[PDB]
Amino acid sequence: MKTYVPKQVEPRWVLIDAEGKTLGRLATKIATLLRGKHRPDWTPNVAMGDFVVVVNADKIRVTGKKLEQKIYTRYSGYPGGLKKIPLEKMLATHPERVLEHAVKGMLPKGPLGRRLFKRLKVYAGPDHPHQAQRPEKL
Amino acid sequence: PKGVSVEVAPGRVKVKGPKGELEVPVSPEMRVVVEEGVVRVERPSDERRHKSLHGLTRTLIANAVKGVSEGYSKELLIKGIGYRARLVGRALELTVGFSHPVVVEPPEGITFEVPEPTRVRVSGIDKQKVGQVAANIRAIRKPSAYHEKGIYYAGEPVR
Amino acid sequence: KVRASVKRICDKCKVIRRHGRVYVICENPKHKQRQG
Amino acid sequence: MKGILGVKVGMTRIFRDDRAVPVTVILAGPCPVVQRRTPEKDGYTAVQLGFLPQNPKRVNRPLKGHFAKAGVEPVRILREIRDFNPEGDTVTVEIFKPGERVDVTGTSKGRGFAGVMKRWNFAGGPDSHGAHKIHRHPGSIGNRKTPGRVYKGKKMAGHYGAERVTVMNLEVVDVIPEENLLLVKGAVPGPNGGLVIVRETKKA
RNA sequence: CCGCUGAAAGCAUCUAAGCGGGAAGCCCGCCCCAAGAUGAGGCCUCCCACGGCGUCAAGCCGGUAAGGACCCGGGAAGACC
RNA sequence: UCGAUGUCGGCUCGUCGCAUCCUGGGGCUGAAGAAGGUCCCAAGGGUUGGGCUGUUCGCCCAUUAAAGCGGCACGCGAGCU
RNA sequence: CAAGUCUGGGCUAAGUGGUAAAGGAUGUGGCGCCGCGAAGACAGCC
Repeated sequence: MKTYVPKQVEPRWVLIDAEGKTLGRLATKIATLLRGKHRPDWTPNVAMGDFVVVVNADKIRVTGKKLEQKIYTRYSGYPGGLKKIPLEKMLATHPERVLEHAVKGMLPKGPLGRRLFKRLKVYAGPDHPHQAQRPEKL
Repeated sequence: PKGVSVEVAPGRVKVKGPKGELEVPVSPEMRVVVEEGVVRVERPSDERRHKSLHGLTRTLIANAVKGVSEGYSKELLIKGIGYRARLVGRALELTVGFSHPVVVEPPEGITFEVPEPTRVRVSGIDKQKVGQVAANIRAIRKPSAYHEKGIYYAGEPVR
Repeated sequence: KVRASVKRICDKCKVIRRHGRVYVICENPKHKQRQG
Repeated sequence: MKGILGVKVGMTRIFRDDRAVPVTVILAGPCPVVQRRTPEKDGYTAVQLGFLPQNPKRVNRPLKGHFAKAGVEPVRILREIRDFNPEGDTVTVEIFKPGERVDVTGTSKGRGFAGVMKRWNFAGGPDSHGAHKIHRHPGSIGNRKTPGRVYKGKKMAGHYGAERVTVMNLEVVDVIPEENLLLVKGAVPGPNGGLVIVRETKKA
């Protein structure tokens, strides 16, 4: 029996922006990084994930007609409290929110699921307000 | 076409002439740079999309050329009794049976002319614009009212 | 006007798809149809 | 956006042209601007004014002499007045002219644990015919198995009043500079002696 | 819903490239809540020291500082809070 | 579901659907004007007070811009009748 | 969410896929077979 299992992993920072990238097809990769899943210590119960800084958000391309068409949704607990917002407008404001939402949904839903999400740092930009290393990934 | 000048850029094509310049925005399914003592356009793959664009692009460019060597044109006949028009600065105060006359400020690179008091014409380098503006005027009081009153192109009514 | 069977009503009338929808336009406006 | 801290003093009516016009008097003592927010450092722009002068130097942590007229900072504290940036040494009532229109904000009277049918005007039960412990009660509050719950926001009984209220577009009827006084079209939130703020209106 | 310009389709077409109009409806604007917005934000101003002991900064007690509680007089605040 | 799921209507409180009764757009009209008809888009807001019947509904009186039709266990009796 | 953002060839532009019919349509693509064209009108001004 081997408990190959690691001792506190020295986490990685990464800068990433294919500004003209399909969201999702980006977001999918982001997530993989967020769980230490490229790395061969993958440890499911732990968060030995990376830190991922998306710069130059907005810009994200997307296929077919998904402005006025993709519709983001918020139910405030009230009567009549569904809100529907086209993607146009999300870009038009809170563009940094578009990429985030897409990534979130692809991470696991528990408490760790939540904790990894906070290891993702998204900026419509560029310029990323933390110089703390950043092996840029392409 | 003579005193007029066609350069080429990526998705753009610039047409200078005696009356002004215009940019025609054009599809990259084409390889058109200043060509001959005239100007031609072709298209790749005989597909749906291309076939359509070809000929469109032809025309857009054509109407851009006529523009710059004078292509003003376009004229409106106002009909009915009390109705008439009147130039004011470069604006138009046509009075057409509403209780208060309708003033029409001119957009950029366009000139109204009030030859008569019941004829009006729109000057312009463009054509898209001209044609629009004339519409906006017509709309002020479209015609048809079991006949006669209102404002008309040179196109004509049906009993 | 708004019917699930739009057809040509006359030879001046004309069938036109615009913006997802099948219309018809004649010279005379009684002939104007839109599919729905 | 003009505006000044002030105190509701109470109301009467005067006569205009030849008609009785009810007014509430406001005392808008001059208001020492004690900080200015800029967009540069604070993000947004406004002016923090002060009001009720007197104070036995109870200034402890907010010594904040910092701005000229730190003149022992006001009892009734100090508030901002959003987009507003004037003659940086006090705000009088000369600010306003008669005729002008203003929005007034203050504190509605504290009604305590209100019934429904006061908090909300509900219909209440019949004074007779029908049984007898449901006269001021609210009736039903739902359906049944679907949705099997009460909705958020249901008008119900509780703490009512003692809350901010902005009544809008009041006529300024007269301004007494001499006394820092101010007359308007009567009926402004809150009780007499009570704090209010007084801004140019929104019909433009 | 109405148009401008406009091919595929020498004509025609509000449309396939583009461009204008257009609803008490959608978004913002107005009023009120709102950073437990654990993503817990900003600005102003204040008090600053180890004094004694662990594995060496509390995971340390004991006095403190700016400040804050308790107790008391009350209040168009309030069931109590 | 019979070792119990109170079973019409009324009141009180609502909230939703649109197949829209007003109000806002609009195209046809056997549309002169005014007023209709018909279909299309549109619930944001509104959608009265009485006589008769337990009534639902309905008919009637007087109004109205209008006097919509439905769902919520024929919504709602640990809320009342 | 374990294992292919695997290879080769097509369709489709509706988010169709992501659940409905009679019936409508110069929406697309692929196979067919005839009209009939220097007795040079298929569409556009004599």
